Amino acid sequence: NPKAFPLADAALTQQILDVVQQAANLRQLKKGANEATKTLNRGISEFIIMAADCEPIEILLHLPLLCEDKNVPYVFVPSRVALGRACGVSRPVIAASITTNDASAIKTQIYAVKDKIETLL
Amino acid sequence: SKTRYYLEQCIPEMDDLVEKGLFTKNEVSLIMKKRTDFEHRLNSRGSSINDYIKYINYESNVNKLRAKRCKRILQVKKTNSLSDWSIQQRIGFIYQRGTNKFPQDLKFWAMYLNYMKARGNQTSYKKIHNIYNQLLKLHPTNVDIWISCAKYEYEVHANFKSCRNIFQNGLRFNPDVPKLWYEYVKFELNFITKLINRRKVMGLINALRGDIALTIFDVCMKTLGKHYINKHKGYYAISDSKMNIELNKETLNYLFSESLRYIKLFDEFLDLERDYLINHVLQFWKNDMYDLSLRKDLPELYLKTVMIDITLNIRYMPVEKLDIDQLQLSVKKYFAYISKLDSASVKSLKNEYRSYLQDNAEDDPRYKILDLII
Amino acid sequence: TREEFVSFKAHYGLVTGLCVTQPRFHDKKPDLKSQNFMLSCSDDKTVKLWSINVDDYSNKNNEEGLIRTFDGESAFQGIDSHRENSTFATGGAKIHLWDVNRLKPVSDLSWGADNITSLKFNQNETDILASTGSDNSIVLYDLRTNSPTQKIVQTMRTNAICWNPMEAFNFVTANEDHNAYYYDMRNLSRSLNVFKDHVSAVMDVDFSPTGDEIVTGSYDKSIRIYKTNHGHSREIYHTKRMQHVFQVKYSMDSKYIISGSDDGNVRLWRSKAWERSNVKTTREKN
Amino acid sequence: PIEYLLFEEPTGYAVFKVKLQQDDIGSRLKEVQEQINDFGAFTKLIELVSFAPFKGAAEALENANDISEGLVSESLKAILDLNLPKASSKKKNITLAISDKNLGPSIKEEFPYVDCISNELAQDLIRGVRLHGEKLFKGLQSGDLERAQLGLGHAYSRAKVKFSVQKNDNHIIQAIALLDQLDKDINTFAMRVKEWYGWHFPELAKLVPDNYTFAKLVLFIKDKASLNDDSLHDLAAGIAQRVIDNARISMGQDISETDMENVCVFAQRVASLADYRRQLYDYLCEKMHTVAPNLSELIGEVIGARLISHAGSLTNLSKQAASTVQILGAEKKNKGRISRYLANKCSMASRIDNYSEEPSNVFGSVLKKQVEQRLEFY
Amino acid sequence: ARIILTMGIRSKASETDLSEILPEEIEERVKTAAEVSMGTEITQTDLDNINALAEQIVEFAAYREQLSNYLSARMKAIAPNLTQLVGELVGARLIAHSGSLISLAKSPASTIQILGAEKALFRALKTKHDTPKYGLLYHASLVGQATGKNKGKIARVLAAKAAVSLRYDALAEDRDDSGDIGLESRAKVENRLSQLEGRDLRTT
Amino acid sequence: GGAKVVIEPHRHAGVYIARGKEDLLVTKNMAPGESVYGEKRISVEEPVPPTKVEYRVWNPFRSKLAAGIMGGLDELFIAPGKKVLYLGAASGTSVSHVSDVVGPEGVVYAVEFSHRPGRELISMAKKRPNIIPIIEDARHPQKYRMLIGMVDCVFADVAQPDQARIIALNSHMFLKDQGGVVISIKANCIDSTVDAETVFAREVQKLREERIKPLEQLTLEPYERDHCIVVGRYMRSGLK
Amino acid sequence: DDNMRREVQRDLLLIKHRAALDPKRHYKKQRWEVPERFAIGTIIEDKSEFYSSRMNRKERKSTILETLMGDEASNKYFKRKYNEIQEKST
RNA sequence: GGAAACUCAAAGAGUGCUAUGCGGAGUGCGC
Repeated sequence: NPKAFPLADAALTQQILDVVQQAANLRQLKKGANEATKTLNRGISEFIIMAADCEPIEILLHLPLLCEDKNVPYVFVPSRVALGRACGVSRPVIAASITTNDASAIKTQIYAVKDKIETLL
Repeated sequence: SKTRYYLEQCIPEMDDLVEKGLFTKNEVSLIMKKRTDFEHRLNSRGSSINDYIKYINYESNVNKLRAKRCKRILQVKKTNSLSDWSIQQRIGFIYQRGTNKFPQDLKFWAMYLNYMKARGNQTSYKKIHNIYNQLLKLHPTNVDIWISCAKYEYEVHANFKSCRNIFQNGLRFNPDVPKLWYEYVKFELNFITKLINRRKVMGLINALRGDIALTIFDVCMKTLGKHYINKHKGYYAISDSKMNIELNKETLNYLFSESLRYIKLFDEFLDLERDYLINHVLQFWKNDMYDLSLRKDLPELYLKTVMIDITLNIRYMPVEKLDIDQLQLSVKKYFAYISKLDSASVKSLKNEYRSYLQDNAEDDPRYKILDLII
Repeated sequence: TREEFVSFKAHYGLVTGLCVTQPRFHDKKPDLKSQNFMLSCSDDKTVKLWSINVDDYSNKNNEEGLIRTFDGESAFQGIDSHRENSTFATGGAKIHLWDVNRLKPVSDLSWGADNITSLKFNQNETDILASTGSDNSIVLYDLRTNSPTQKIVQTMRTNAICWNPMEAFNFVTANEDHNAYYYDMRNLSRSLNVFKDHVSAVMDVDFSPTGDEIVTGSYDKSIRIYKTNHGHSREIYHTKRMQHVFQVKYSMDSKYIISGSDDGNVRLWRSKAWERSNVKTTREKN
Repeated sequence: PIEYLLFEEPTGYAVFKVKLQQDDIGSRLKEVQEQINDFGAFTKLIELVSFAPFKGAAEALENANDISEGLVSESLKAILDLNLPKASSKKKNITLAISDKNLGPSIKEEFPYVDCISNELAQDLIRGVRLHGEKLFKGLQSGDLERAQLGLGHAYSRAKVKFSVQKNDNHIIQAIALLDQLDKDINTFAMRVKEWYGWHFPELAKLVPDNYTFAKLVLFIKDKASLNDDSLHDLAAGIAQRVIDNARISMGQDISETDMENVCVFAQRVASLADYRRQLYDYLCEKMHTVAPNLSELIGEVIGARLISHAGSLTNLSKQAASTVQILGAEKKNKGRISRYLANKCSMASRIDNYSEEPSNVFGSVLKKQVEQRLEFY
Repeated sequence: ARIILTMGIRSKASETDLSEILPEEIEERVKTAAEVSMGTEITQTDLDNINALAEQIVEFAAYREQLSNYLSARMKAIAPNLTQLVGELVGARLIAHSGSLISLAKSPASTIQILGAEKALFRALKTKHDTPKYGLLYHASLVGQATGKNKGKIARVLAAKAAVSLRYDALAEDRDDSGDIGLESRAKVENRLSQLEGRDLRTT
Repeated sequence: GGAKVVIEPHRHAGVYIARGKEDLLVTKNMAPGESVYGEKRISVEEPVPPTKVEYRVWNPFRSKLAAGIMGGLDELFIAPGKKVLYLGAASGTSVSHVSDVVGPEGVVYAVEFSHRPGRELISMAKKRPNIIPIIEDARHPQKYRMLIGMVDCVFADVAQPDQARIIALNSHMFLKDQGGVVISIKANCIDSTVDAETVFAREVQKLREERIKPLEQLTLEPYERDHCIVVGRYMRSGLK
Repeated sequence: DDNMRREVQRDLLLIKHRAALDPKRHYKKQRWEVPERFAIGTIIEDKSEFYSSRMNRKERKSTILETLMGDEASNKYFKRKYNEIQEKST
């Protein structure tokens, strides 16, 4: 239970990273820690992803205290450069958030991912 | 209205008490009048223990007047009627009603107890044990309950088995108060000298030293330290250097003040190995609980411990010729302590000087040893 | 709370008898406080002794149903249990006595070739029991001598027996002529009371546990409660939805009347229909 | 068959005997569920027979922990074996009515002669006695239940969450909101000492302008009688010599010497206040070096305390996003983009030294090196 | 401030207090609140910092009380007949609203009746409404002792006698620093007050 | 953000309307001189020496009870006399407003399971007296029966799909008879498969089989999608 | 009461007449008779709220009537509508 | 014609309130 607790295993990591990639290509993903907490207190955030190898860890560990307050699920993944490549962007991101949108084409995949991570927690 | 039920419960005793010639109806109607008023004030609303007290007082006074007119008119001690037990049994009934309605005040509880003790010529510890049981259950924390119960059934019944049981029960319910631990040790030495002098009586006409007091003293000090350190730092164990060290030394201060009280009213017992048990007390106080009171801090406590270590052998009288024989240990201890202490050297020197000044042809060699000590 | 602990699909055909048991196995302390055992005989030639995980105590923290089955060659109609030593008895084509430790009938008990429509043990002198056969007959059995011991034949068929809890040698037969019969046992030639006021066949009956007020439920859509020493209805209970009420029993505190009908429902009633079931201040009680 | 029940209160344990049994079949009836709301008909069911309060509040928190984990504690053991009668072999097993099936087996193991009931009937009269509450005891307690469970609630919450005792910005926010206010009012009081002593020295105010040295020498020279030395005047400080000459050449001055001692006490009162300042300032320099060391190393103690005060608290500052670390006055184009760089760097530093449970300084140092290498374009 | 200065940590509260600080039925409240206290703990450093602020508050209170005694002695030196009449606090408040002592010596007694209720007076002029009757002078002891609207009447007569005594010890050059005619006017307004409290408009 | 707004008592006691150009909803603060959450406070001056007392604006987009209030509930049970058991108290978002609409006399036992909102909740709770923080899981009211006594309304902002068992166990243990029950139901967190008022019908039926008689429901639609405030009362005796 | 009712006797009437104070709102219909108990009061601003909805120091008109007097575009709308009302009513 | 009370009379509702059940022994059995 160290600090970044709901850390996904390999298969769930890979399916949340591929739904991250198609969300980023659909322009439904907002990336980075402060854009993540900005959309978190805007209220449009379906679930958030945080890379648990950042330098150091607290820079995104501020985000659970907002997200579990506002009742959105949150996952950790093991690698910033994996999240950066999956966001489709050149630098390593550490935090990412799926904006809620009913005009999405990825809605059922989003909901299946959400159900798996909520059963993870 | 159940007041009518009580008021005509009390009719047959006054019926027989009138038909035999001690009262007349013209005054039993008066005592019935005042009894009616008392019963109404009793089982009315918003009543009080003072109403119960005045009812008890009035019924005891009419009981005494009943006995007075019994020995005056009939010239007998009793008339073997219904009345003679009835009036005190309804006094006890009033007491029972008042304890059930108002179990708060130990004053009314205590005078219920005292009346049942004074009736205790006739009545029973079968009756006493029940009211002590329910009083004990309603007040587990109050220590005078356990102490008065132990005093009663040890200074009338002298049942040491039940006294050990209720003292262990009282310490089980609150191992926090010093007074109950203190009087447990007091009862322990009381019956230990009782059976030492009892076997002395057996030895005249024809092992069991203070190890029990030692064991309960040791668990007393451990439990008392735990409960003082838990009385302080109320909800959260404070974690720093100086407040932690100050709380440990404050516990050690209060605990060893309590063991000093144990010593200074332990020496009232003369019919046992008082010096050996005080030596055991100082030996248990020697090794410390995370403080090291002797060489480290609490140096004033270390000084008083050293002076107690000397005076435990130096316990003597004005007729001190055996002290002139055995004060070599005192001089050896004072030398071996002056060779250790730095400014407590001066403190212990002045203290042994004042103690020898309390100790002081037989005064001539005593004057020689006084010049030796000075 | 008025709901079941558990339910089961017990047998294929009808269930014809069931009772409750405090069994004693010779290989177990039978824990009669964390779980609770009933048993039932039925139409498909089987008797089944059944556990129930009951939740009334909290001594513990699992073995729900069918701890053992008995098998008979003919059908079964009735059950009751000797309330000591775990020996129960069944009415079928012939009455069998068996305990819960062995899968064979320990005794045949019948007079001759006639089925046994119901039976009931005693509440005290527990070795004695009664039964009713479709010979329109009452047969008493004693299990000390292991034998039937007397039989009377009446006019119409006796539906159901129930013994007395207090008198211990008086029982009540409910038969199909429209009246119940408070019989003695020691003198079986005069049915020492006849409770009369019904209009159809009286299906069962039991006593109140206080022993002086009995309850009959009948084939007309109405139960009624009798005093013992009158012989006419103290009170009639009926409702529009109950129909053909078959099994009425009396709860063990003499306050409630459980009426299981034919339309499915089982209902609660008060016995004294005007009283209420709260504690009362002594002015109300007086 | 419910003979006793055990009710666990914030002040201590209570054990009630059951005089009359509640009805078992009609327990869902209106007239039975209203008698546990009538008090004068609930006391016909339940008599209080024992009540052992907790000795200390530490033992209150300990018993609350042991009940919440379902364990038996020693005070509970004491009250149970005092009150419950020992039974025979298996006939008439005595019966408690407790409130949970997890406390069931533990006291069953501690007392094999005791049986525990927690059904609807047990929870029914449990919630009856919880509803009526302190009216049952008729004053036989030392404690009020609502304030007692207030204290017990904050204690139990704090011990469950491991809330720290030092990691606390509530010192720092009111410490800085204290010292800026007292800097203001010692400026006010030093100006009042200046205008008061102008009636005795109208000339000294222009020559010695400093407030603290001014008041400290006003405490020194009471009346215009210096006249001889310069040593102590320079020790309070040449300018001393000019003030010494102007004490006898100024003479635009009254005396009021018989009650100038209140000005002498007042100036040293300003001295004691201004010396309480800078030691409070040393205190919060240490407190920002201990609580938010990355903030103290990156931005300094004054801007750090102003930041967490102006935000409201440390956790609120941390959970603020990097753009809403806007402020007025502090964070000292070419200044604008470096202000934004310093802003999100100190928000990141705030996240670090908040959510780290016992923070270090090395990340504050590397943030300082990052922002200085960033502004070194100029 | 005295109870934190005595106490410090609430852990110590079960064994050290004395009931000169506060009455004894509140000390048991203090100890019981110490053991049921929902507060955190602190260190000796911030404990001594707030202890220093506690003694700072105590010292400033003691300084305020000695300043009030200073004000009493100095106004008894300045305008002794005035403070013999009215009171030192209200006299000082009148001089504070005045400016200088001669600057309110050159005033009609009407103004000294209304030298505190300024905006109420001016707004009750502005709208055609009814004026106040006390000014600042309401906090004087004599108009406090009067009860009704005769307290407004005694506010008028105390303004008049205050103007008399005020300009006496203002423009005097050799007055005895004794408050003699101030005391005389005090006896005059006092017997005036009793002979108007004898009045009651309701019949007997 | 600096203009002047009049106050007015609402229908429910304790809560106030602040009518200006637009008209806010507001409550009377317990802890003056502070804003816990980030809301705006309107400060009024009562004229004796004059007092300065402040009123915290209740945000209906951030607290479902304020959504239900200005969506219009016929009655609450959060009166300024009562005691309130707040199941699922996340933060000082809504519990502060429920606290200071209860007032200085009555208690709000707020419960919470998660630890980070719990510790900022107790840091909120040190500043107003009348709330009691609980850091226990709501599924086991046995492990905090020690410290809450006979609350006379329950609010439930718990968002996990065993809501009916949660509110049933807690109301059986601590809610007094004829007491208030206010539920916020979130259909996407109960079950996303079937539609919103189908799950509202399921939860209403589970309430009235747990003999909480439901009097009233509200959809709160212009503020949040697919929630429902259900107000009922614990009947416990004579559901009919 | 009727001692501060002079200062606040206008603003409650215009809050009653909010329906036509600005031609972009259409507040929903209620009568709003003047209540028996009320209190004026000003907002104070969140300390993180800055640059966004805080009114400045010299911009804080100390009455809602003065704040409404402030913007001359609103007063221009008042002027043009009252002028067309006057010419259509004469 | 409107307004003071310890003016009284009559109803109603709420809060409380507890509303509130031969004997010492000894002698053999009752686990």
